[PDB]
Amino acid sequence: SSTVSTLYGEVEPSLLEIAKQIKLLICDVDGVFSDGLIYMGNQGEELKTFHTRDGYGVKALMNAGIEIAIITGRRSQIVENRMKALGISLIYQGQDDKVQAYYDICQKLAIAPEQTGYIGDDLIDWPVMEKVALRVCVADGHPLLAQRANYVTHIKGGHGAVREVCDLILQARNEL
Amino acid sequence: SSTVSTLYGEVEPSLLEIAKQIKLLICDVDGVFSDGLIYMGNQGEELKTFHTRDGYGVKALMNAGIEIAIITGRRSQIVENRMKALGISLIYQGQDDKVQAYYDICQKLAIAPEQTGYIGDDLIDWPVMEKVALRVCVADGHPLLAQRANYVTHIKGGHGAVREVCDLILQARNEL
Amino acid sequence: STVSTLYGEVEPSLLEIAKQIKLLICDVDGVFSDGLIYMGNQGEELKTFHTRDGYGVKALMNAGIEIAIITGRRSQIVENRMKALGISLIYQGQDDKVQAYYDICQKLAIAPEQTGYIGDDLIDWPVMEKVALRVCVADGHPLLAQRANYVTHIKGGHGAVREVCDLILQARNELDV
Amino acid sequence: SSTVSTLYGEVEPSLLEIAKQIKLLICDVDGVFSDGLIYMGNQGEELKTFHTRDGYGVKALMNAGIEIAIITGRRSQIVENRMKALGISLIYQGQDDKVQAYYDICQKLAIAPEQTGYIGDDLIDWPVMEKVALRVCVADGHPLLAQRANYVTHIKGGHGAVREVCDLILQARNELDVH
Ligand SMILES: [Mg+2]
Ligand SMILES: [Mg+2]
Ligand SMILES: [Mg+2]
Ligand SMILES: [Mg+2]
Repeated sequence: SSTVSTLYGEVEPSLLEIAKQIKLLICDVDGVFSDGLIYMGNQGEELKTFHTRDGYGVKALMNAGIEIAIITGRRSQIVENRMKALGISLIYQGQDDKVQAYYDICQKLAIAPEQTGYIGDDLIDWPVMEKVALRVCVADGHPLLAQRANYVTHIKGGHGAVREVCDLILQARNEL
Repeated sequence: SSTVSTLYGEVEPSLLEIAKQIKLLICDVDGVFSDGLIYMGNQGEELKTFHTRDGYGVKALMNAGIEIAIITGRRSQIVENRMKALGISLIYQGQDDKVQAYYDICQKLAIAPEQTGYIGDDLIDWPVMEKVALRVCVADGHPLLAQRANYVTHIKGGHGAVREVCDLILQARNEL
Repeated sequence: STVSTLYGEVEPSLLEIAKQIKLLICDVDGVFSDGLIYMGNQGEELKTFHTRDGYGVKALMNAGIEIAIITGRRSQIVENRMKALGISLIYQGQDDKVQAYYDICQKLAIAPEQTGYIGDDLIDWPVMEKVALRVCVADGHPLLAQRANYVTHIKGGHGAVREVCDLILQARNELDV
Repeated sequence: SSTVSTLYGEVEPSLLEIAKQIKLLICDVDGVFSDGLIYMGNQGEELKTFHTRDGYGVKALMNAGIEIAIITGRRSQIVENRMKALGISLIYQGQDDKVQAYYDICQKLAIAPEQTGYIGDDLIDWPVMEKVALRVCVADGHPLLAQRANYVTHIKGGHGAVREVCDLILQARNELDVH
């Protein structure tokens, strides 16, 4: 074939061409930054997990001048805390309609969809992904989303899937 | 046309026909909505996990007019909170004998066992499953239960097993 | 050559050992729990237990088989959970694991030949070597795994205890009573 | 073939020679002692996991006279609590650049890089690892670090990767028989 090695497997050269040119990466939270689990307690405690290797990836992308934004349907202090800690400021929570949040991001940043990527794990993510150039489903994402993606990560959501996509972009940019 | 492709594998047309008819889906909690773990704390705290992709599936079935009920042997505020959040009201906790809860559900809804499904992970679930049309064991459920089931999920309990069953019914209904 | 179980294949002589077990002794961390200690910034600590193990232990006791715990650590979380399961013979903070075993053997009048033990690390070996059914969980320490006469297929904290309950219950034709 | 069996696989005798003479083992925390996850709550609670069998290994090394040091980029009371429970004193947290902490450890203990090991899981660990003799990446560490390591653990970070390295050292010291 015509495939090129990554740190994680093989991709079409056409995908690296797309990845090279990304200036905006938008991520869902649950199932992408986390593994999709919501930890619930009898006193109404709620936890969520994030992976340490993802932080390093996001920071590397932003150091390269790539904007990062988050769009999620849930709303938590957890997400505010984590995203602020990673230095991500474009945070959209409580979104039933992810398309409108995406439009708001577009109007703020003025970045074209050909230069935008999105990492999702479920069907609610599809209306935005469909519009952009890099369409990522995490390894364990909904199989119907995985069918529609142009990159399916090797690493599971919440375990380094975000880092994998950061590494893909950096490799494409010849910075890794 | 021996089998019909789903998002997860291949099913017999007879099984999709059973799925198409389902008006009531009954689920166990631990090992089905969760991975079977109970997290216990040094001040008596308790956590349990639920998965975001399951939440989406359960809402989709309810939007389609299908009733959802829960039967669990344990009792927690966690389960009350999670089920109310999803809009599930038929919640049976602290049930050692699941058959009595099943009969109560049947009488409350006037829905026949031929239009009912049950998702279980252990032997206590079998007395209810044996009565109903769609008898699901989660992928990692007890292996004797898996042998008796007429559908074994591919996704593990607590990670989208419930969503997989939701998808099967929605596919069967031509709504996926 | 081997006999099938719900989980894989064993020697008939192992099933024959399992059939006559009257006492099953378990360590806790890495056996009932997933081997992790969840620690928080305000001194929170969590430990996990698995619902299919709970069911197995109750089924084993319903069948007339005694359950005891011997752990090197002391945990009130563990006291709470074992008491909830109906287990009464709980020995914690046990440096001399073998002395605890001796006391259990005496208190119940059950011989080592009718006893099994489920462990995950080397500190478990001094009690294990004394008993007939010597179990290491699937993801136990490899030195203990190579000494065990049954290595579970299911990982620690995820049904390994249930798997051993099932081995005994299958040997007795009592898997689903 | 020149390899020697361990409890986990095969290694070159050269690696056992290095492991035999380690006097200092430096570890990252997240992804090495833990599974790399940070549990965060709505009241700002934080949890981290540690594996029950790693303590026996760390203690066995300390009882052999081997010094243990910890260098992490994150900061938590969790890590203070866990490491103090092991009798470890050289705990460096909130380290953006791990090389400085390493130099400080060298100053304090006067142990040379040739007698030093490091267990990491990501690229930030490499500038210290590159300087020392035993260079461990955990099984599921970042693939670029795994390429650079001289030992890649079989067991995943947070599930006994630390214990595995302890066992390698004990085996090398002839304190742990492997048939
Ligand atoms: Mg999601
Ligand atoms: Mg269950
Ligand atoms: Mg243990
Ligand atoms: Mg790390």
